[PDB]
Amino acid sequence: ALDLGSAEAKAWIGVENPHRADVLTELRRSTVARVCTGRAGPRPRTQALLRFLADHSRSKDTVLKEVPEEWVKAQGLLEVRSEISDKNLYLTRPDMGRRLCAEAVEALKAQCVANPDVQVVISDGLSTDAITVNYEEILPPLMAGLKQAGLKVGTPFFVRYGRVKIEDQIGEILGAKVVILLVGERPGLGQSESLSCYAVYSPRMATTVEADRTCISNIHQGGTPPVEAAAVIVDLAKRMLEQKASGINMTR
Amino acid sequence: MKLKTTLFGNVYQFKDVKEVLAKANELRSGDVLAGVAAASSQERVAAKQVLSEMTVADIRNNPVIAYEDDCVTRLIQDDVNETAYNQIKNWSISELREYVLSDETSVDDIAFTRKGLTSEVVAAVAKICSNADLIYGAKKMPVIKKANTTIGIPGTFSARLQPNDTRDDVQSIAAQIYEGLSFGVGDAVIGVNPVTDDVENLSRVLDTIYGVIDKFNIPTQGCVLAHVTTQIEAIRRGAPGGLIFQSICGSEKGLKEFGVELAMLDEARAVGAEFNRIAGENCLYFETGQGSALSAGANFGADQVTMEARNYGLARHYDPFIVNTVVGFIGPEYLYNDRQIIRAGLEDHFMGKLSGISMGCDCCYTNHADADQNLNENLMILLATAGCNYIMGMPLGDDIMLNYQTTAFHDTATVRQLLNLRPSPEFERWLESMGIMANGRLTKRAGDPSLFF
Amino acid sequence: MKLKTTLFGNVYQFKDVKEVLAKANELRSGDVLAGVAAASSQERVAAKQVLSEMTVADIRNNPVIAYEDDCVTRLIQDDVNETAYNQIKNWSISELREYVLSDETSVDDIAFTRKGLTSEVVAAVAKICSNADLIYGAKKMPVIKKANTTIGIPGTFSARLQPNDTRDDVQSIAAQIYEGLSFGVGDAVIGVNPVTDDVENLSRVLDTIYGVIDKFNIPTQGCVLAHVTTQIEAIRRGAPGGLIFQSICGSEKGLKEFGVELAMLDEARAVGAEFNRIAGENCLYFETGQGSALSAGANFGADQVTMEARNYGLARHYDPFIVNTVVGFIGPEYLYNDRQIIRAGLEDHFMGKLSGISMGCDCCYTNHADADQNLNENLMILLATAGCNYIMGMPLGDDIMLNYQTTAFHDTATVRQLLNLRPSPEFERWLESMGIMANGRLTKRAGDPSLFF
Amino acid sequence: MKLKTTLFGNVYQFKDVKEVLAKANELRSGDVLAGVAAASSQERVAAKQVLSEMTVADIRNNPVIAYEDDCVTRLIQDDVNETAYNQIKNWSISELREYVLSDETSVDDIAFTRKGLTSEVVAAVAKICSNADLIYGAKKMPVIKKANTTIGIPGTFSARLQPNDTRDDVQSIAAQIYEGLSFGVGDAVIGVNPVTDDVENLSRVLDTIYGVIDKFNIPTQGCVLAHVTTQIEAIRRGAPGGLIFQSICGSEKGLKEFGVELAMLDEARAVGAEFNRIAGENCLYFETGQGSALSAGANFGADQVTMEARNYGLARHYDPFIVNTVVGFIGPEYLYNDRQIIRAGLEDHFMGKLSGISMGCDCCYTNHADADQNLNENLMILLATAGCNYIMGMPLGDDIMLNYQTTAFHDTATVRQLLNLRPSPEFERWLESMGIMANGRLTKRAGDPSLFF
Ligand code: B12
Ligand code: NA
Ligand code: NA
Ligand code: NA
Ligand code: NA
Ligand code: NA
Ligand code: NA
Ligand code: NA
Repeated sequence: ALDLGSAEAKAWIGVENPHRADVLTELRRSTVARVCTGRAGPRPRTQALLRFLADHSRSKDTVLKEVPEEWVKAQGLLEVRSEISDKNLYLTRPDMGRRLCAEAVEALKAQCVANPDVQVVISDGLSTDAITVNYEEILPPLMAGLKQAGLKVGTPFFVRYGRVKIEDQIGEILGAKVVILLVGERPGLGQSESLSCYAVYSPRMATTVEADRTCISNIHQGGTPPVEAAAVIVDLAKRMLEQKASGINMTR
Repeated sequence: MKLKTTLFGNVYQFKDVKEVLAKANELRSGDVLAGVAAASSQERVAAKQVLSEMTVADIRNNPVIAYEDDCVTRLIQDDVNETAYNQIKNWSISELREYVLSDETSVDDIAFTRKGLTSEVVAAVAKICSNADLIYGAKKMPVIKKANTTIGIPGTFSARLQPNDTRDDVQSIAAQIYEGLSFGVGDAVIGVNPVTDDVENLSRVLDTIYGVIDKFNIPTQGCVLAHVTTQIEAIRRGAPGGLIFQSICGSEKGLKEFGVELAMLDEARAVGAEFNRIAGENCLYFETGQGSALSAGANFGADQVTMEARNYGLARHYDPFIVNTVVGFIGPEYLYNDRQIIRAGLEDHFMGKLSGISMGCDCCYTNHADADQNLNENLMILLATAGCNYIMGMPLGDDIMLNYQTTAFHDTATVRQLLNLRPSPEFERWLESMGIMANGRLTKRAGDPSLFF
Repeated sequence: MKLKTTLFGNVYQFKDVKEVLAKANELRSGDVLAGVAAASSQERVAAKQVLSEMTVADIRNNPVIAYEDDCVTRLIQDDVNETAYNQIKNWSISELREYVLSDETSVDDIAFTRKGLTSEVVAAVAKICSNADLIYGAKKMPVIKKANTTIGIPGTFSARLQPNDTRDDVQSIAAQIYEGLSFGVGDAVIGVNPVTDDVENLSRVLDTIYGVIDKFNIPTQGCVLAHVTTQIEAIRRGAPGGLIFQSICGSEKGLKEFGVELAMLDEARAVGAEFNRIAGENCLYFETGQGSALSAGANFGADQVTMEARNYGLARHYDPFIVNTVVGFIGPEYLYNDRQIIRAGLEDHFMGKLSGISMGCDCCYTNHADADQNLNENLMILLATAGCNYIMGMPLGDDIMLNYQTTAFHDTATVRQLLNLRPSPEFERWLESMGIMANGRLTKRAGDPSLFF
Repeated sequence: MKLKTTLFGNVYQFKDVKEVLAKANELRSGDVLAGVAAASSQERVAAKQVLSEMTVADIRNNPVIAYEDDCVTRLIQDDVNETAYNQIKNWSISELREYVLSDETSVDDIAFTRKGLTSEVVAAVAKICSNADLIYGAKKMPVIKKANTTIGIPGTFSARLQPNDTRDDVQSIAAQIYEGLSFGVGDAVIGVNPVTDDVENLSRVLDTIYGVIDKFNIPTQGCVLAHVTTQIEAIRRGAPGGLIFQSICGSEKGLKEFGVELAMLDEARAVGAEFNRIAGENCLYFETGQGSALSAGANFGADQVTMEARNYGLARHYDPFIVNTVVGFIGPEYLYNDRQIIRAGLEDHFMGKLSGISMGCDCCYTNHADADQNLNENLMILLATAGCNYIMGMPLGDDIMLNYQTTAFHDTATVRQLLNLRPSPEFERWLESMGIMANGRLTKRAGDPSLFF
C-alpha cells in the first residue's frame, strides 16, 4: 500500500544483494538524488520507474500553475506584466516576456520611487511555486537589510510573465543604480521551489550583456535557505554600489 | 549563384544565402521564433533544392556574420585548408552530401575534405539530410581523442558522470560518483556543475572527485564546470586539473553574452599543458546547444542550426577532448517536442563529426517542453547507432540542481549491452579489475555503489 | 487484488482489470477515441502502479473477452502450459517485468516462462515498460524461424520486398523486384498485395514472382496477400505456394469482420504441407496492427495494445514464419504522430517477441497522420537495435497503390551497414554469388536492377 | 648533489653536472675531439655512478646552456608539465632508468611521465643504459603519428624513398621512385635533397614526385629537403605541399649556424595547415645527428649525446610527423667506426622515443670513416627490433650526390620479412592493390620498376 509521493517511496533502496546495505542507507541519506534504487539487468527497477513517472506528472502541473492576483494584491505588491498575456504564450515567446507592456511602463513611472539605489523586482518566471513557497521568508528580511544599513530602497513590485532581461528596461525606467530580480527557474523533476536572483548594476537594454549580471540560483529550503539568501543579496547589492559593477566585473 | 527555383509551377525566390539556410531547416520552434522559418512545406522543399544547388564556394563566401565584424567568423575562415577548399569549391551541396554518404568515401578521404569546409557548409550539408542520412553519415566519420581515456573509437561508447548537488555537498557528490562508477559511467569525465563559482569551493569539489579517482586508481579525469577563469585560478593555485571546461557560442556577440574571450581558451590550453594530470594530448571540454545565440540576440538573423555548426568550427580550433550539445537544455521555445529534439540531436551530432570534433550529446529535455523520459531513450539509442562519443549519466537522469532530466546511469549500460559497445579501453580495464564489468557486461555485483566500501 | 491506489494523497480507483490495462497505456489517439484512456498523467501512473501490483493470475483470469464468448480467448487460454503458469501465477507484473529484463534470465529461461503467459499478461508487461525497456527486453528474446531462409538469428536483419502495382502489371511488379534484390531486400519474402482477388490473377502474380526466383535460383519465398481462401484456391489449382498470408484480429468478432474462420488457418497449414515450396517447417505469414479491433467494433471496451497482444497469442498457435504489425497503416485516429507511432511499434514488437513469434514491423505512416519519412527512419533503427526480425522495402518507401509510405530498399542496406547486421544466411550466400554483397556491404555495382540483365 | 664518488679506493671528482654527463658517455671520437671525454674506463664508470645518483631535479635545473642565454633551453623548459615533473623530481636517474625499463610501466604511464622530463634528463638516462637497455626501452615506448600514412604502430616499419640526383634530373628522380615503390619503400615520405635551392626547381622536383603519387594514387607524401624558407616560398607559390623539412640543432647558436629562426618553424606549421595535402595532423619533418652542435662551435662544452637530446626536445614542441638522426652522415671525427655508430644510433633512437617523438634513423656511414655496408645492415636490424619508426632507401644504399651510403630498398623488405613487420597500413593497402605485396611479403613481380609501365 505504497504512495509513490510518500517519504517511504523516496527512501526506498532497491539494490538486490547489496555488498553493504548499511552504506546504502547512509548514501541514500546523503543526497536528494535518486541513488541506490538498483536495477533489472541494465534497466531501472519497476518501483524507481514508477516514482519517476509519478514525479513527472506532478512536475508538468507546476509549469502551468499561476499565482492568484489575489495573493500578490495581499502581499501589498503592485502587479504589472510583460507583453505576454498568458501562460501558453510565455512558454513560446521569450522576446515578449523580456519587454514591459505599454501600460506597465506607465504604472511604474506613476507608482514607484524614481532613481533608487536598490530596486527589488519579483516575477513568477518559470515556476510560481518558487516565489509562493519562499516569499514571506526572503522578501521582508531582504528589504529590511537594504534599509537597515543602506539607503534609497525602491518600491518592490510583481512582474507577471517576466524573463530576466526585462530588468534592464525596468532599471532604465526607474533609473535604478542596482536592480535585483527574484524569479522562478524552470521546475525540476522532484522540485519546483527553486528560486534565483538576477542582479545588475546600472543596466541598459542596448549595452548590458548576460555576463554583466550576478546570479544566485537554487534558493529554497533544500539549497540555500531564503532567510540566509536574503542576507547574501543585501551584501551583494552594497558591493555593487561600492564597485560600480556587477557579475563579471566584480572583484574576487 | 541562383537564389530561385520553380516547384509545381510556382516560383520560389529567396533574399540571400542566409535565408536559404534558414528556410531549408526542418520545422522547429526556434526558427519560427527567430522569424526565419519557411512559410510552408513547399517553400521548405524549394529552399532545400535551391541550397542543394549552391556550391561549396557559394556558402563559404557568404558567412552568416561578416569576417571584419566577427572574430568567430575569422577563426573559422582562417582555419581552412585552402588546398582542400580549392578541390571542392565548385561542388554543389548535393554532391557534397552524396560524397559524405558514399561507402567509397573513406575516413581518410573525409579527413582531408573536411579541412576545406567552413561551418556554414557543414550546416548546409546537414539541412538536406534525412534522419537516417545524419545517423549513417555521422557513423562513418569517427573522431577519436585521448585524455586519460581514449574516446570515439568505433565499437566504444563513453559517458560523463554528472554528480551535481544543490549545496555542492561533497557527500552527495561522492554518493553519486560511486553509483555512476558501479554502472560503468565516467570514462568521458567526472564533471560537476558547481553551485558557487569560487576557488575554495572549486578546489573542494575537485578534491572530492580526485579523492575517488586517486583511491581506486581510476583511469579518467575530473572537471568542475564553472567559468574558465575560475577553473584556471583554482588549477594555478594547486587544484587537480583534469579537463578545462567552457560553454561557447557561435558569434562574437554570443561569446560576450557568456563572458568569454578567445584569449581565455588559449590560456586554458597553456594551463592544461603546464598543470593538468592528463596523459594524452587533449584536455578541453566545450558544451553547446541550439538556441543559445538566438537567446543572446546574437544570431544576426541566421537560424539556430547554422549558428550551432559555428560552435563546432570554433571548438575545432582548440582540439578539445570532448564537445557535447545539451540538446534540449533550454526549453520549448527553441525545440518544442520529441520530434524536434531528436532531429536537433541528430543534426548537432552529425555537424560536430563533420567538423572533425569529438562530438557527444546530452540527450535531455525540460519539464516545460512537450517531452518525457521515453524521448531521452529514443534519442540516446539513435545517437549511439550514429557513433555518439558520449552521453551523460545521473541517477535515473534526475538533476537535482540544473532542473532538467538527462540520461540515467542505466542508459549507458543499456546502450553498451544492446549494441555490443565497450567503454573507453583504459576504463574498461579498470571496470574489469573492479569486478564491475565482464566481456562488456555488468556483472551480478555491478550497480551497487556500496561495492566501493 | 487491489483496483485502487493513492498517489500524492489522492485515491485512484478503477472499475476492473480491463480499465486498469487501458489507462496504463502511454497516451494515444486510439484509446481516447475508444474512450478508455487515462484522464491525466497522474491517473495513467496510478493505473500503472495498480497494474504492476496485480499478479499473473489476476490478469490471466480476467481476459478482455470471456472464454465461453470468444474463440480467440479460448485458443489463447487452451494453449497455456499449466506447469509453467503455476510457477509464475503469483508473481506481480512488476516482478515479471524485472524478470524479463534481467541479464540473469536467459533465452532458455524465457522459452519456458513465456508458455505460462496469456496475451493479456504480455500486454500488462509492455504497459509498464519504458521505450528502452521495450527495446532491450525484446532484444534478449530472439525468435528464429525457417522457410527457405532463416529469420530472427541475432546479428541478422531481413526484409520483405513489396512490389505492388496499381494494375498488378507483371512488368511493374518485376521491375521493383529487380530493384529490391539489388539492395539486398527479399530474404523475408517477396510479397504482393494484388488488385484483383482472383485465381487467374493470383497465379499470374505468383508466376511473375517465381519466374525471378527460379531464374536466379533465389533462396526465398513468394506470397500474394489476398484473402486466405483465394490463395488456397490458387495453390490447390497449381500456382506456386510459398507463404500463405492472413490478416488477423484479436477477437472472434474481429475475425468475422475480416471474413476469417479459425478453420481457414488450420487449412492453410494443411495446404502448406501438401503443396508449398518451403524447405523449413514454417510457411504462414500474419499481419496485425493497433486499431483493427476498434475499427471493427470488436475491442469490447479494451485498449488497442491489449487487443494487439491478443493477435500474437492467436498467431503463436499456428507457428508462422513471420508476423508483422503494420504500425502506422491506418491513420491518425488510432495513432496520431511520430511519438505515438514509435511507441506502438516498440510495444507491438516487444509483445510479439514475448509471445514467442517471429515478429517484424512495417515501419510506416499515412499522409493524413502527423508524420513523415524521418519517422520511419527513426523507428526502423530503434526496432533494428531491438532485434526486429524484418521490415518492408519498396522503391523509396512509396506504395503506389496502398497509398502510404513504408521503408525504402535503401533503408534495409542502411540498417545492415550501420549496425553490422547480415541478411538471412541463405540469402546472403545468394547476394554474394550475384556480386551484390561482400562482407555484409553492398558492392559498387549494387542498387542497379540492370545488373540482372 | 654529489659530484664525487670513490671507485676501487680512488676518489673521482667532477666539476659540474655538464662534466659528469659528458664523461658518462660510451667512448666516441666526438667527445675526445670536444675534449670532454672520460680519461679511462674507471672514470667513465665513476661518472656513470655519480650521474645515476643525481636526481631529476639535479639534472633538470642544470641545462648545458642557461635559460636566459638560449632560446632552445627556454623552449624545452617552458614545455614541461610541472605536475608530472613534481612527481619525479626526487627520483635518481638510476630510478628513472629502472622505471622506463620496467614491464609494469605501461605506454600510458610513460606518456605522462615523459612530460616531466627535459632533454638533459632524457640524455642522463641514455648514458646509463646498455645497448640492450636502449633497444628494449625504446621498444616499449611507441610513438605514432599520421600524415597520409600512419607511422610508428608496433608491428609496422616504414621507409623514406630518397631519389636524389646530382643534377636534379626528373628522369633520374622518377627512375628511383619506381624502383623504391617496387620494394615497398616510401610510406614515410618521398624525400629529395635537391641541388638548387630555388623556387622553380623545387616545384619541378615536387611536381615530379606528385606526378607519380597522383598517377598511382599513392597514400604517401612528398618533400624537398631544401631550406625551410625556400620550401615555404614554393608551397605559397603553388607547389604541392607534403612534409615541410628542416635540419635542427640543440642550441640557439647551432640554429643560427643553420640559418634557422624558431619563428620559421611556427610559420611552417601555419603554411602546412593552409596549403599541405595531408589528411592527418602531422606535417613536419626534422633531421638531427650527433656532432652538428660541435661542428658549429655551439655545444658550449657539452658532449654530442646531450646536445642531440636537446634536438628532440626542440622537435617535440612542433609535433612533427617524423624525425630521424642521420647517424653516420658526417664522418669519423665525430663517430669513428661500426662500434661507435651503432651505439649512437641506439642512443639517438631511444632518446627520441623517450622525448615522445616519431623517431627514425638514417643508418648510414661515409667513406672516410672506419665503416662499411655490413654496419648499416647490423644497425638497421637492431633499430628495427627497437621499433625504429623508419629508415631510408636508395638503390643499394648509394647516394650519387650526398656522397655516402645509406640503406638499400632491399633492406626495408629484408627487415619487414625477417621480423614479420608490415608497412604503414594505408601504404600496405596500396602495395597490395598494385600486386607488389601479399601478406607482408614482396610478390614474385616486386622489385621491378617496369611494373609501373
Ligand atoms: C537555461 C539555462 C541556460 C541557457 C540560457 C538561458 C535560457 N535558459 O534561456 C544556456 C543554455 C544559454 C545557458 C548558458 C550558460 N549558463 Co546557464 N543556466 C540555465 C538554467 C538551467 C536555467 C535558468 C532559468 O531558468 N532562469 C529563469 C528563466 C525564467 O530566465 P530566462 O530569461 O528564461 O533565462 C535567462 C537566465 O537563464 C540567464 N542565465 C542562464 N544561465 C546563466 C548564468 C549566469 C552566470 C547568468 C548571469 C545568467 C544566466 O540567461 C537567460 C537570459 O536569456 C540555470 C540553472 C538553474 N538552476 O536555474 C543555469 C545557470 C544559471 N547557468 C550557469 C552558467 C555558468 C552558464 C554559462 C556561463 C556556461 C556554464 N558554465 O554552464 C553559460 C553562459 C551564461 C551567461 N553568462 O549567459 C550557472 C550560473 C552560475 C552563476 N551564479 O554564475 C547556472 C546557475 C547553472 C550552474 N549551476 O552552473 N544557461
Ligand atoms: Na523553479
Ligand atoms: Na543557491
Ligand atoms: Na566592421
Ligand atoms: Na501449388
Ligand atoms: Na473506428
Ligand atoms: Na601549395
Ligand atoms: Na668540428
